[PDB]
Amino acid sequence: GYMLGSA
Amino acid sequence: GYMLGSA
Amino acid sequence: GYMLGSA
Amino acid sequence: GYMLGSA
Amino acid sequence: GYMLGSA
Amino acid sequence: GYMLGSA
Amino acid sequence: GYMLGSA
Amino acid sequence: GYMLGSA
Repeated sequence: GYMLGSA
Repeated sequence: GYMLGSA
Repeated sequence: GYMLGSA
Repeated sequence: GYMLGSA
Repeated sequence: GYMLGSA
Repeated sequence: GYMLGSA
Repeated sequence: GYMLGSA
Repeated sequence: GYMLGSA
């Protein structure tokens, strides 16, 4: 599984 | 922001 | 499954 | 924002 | 699936 | 804005 | 801005 | 899967 993103 | 998670 | 989007 | 989730 | 757009 | 989502 | 996510 | 865009 994975989690990605911008903040 | 933008996010994507999957599992 | 997945969840994605903008905030 | 925009969102899409699926499972 | 997908989500796209402008904001 | 403009949006399109599909699943 | 513009965004596209898919999974 | 992927997420892309501008901010």
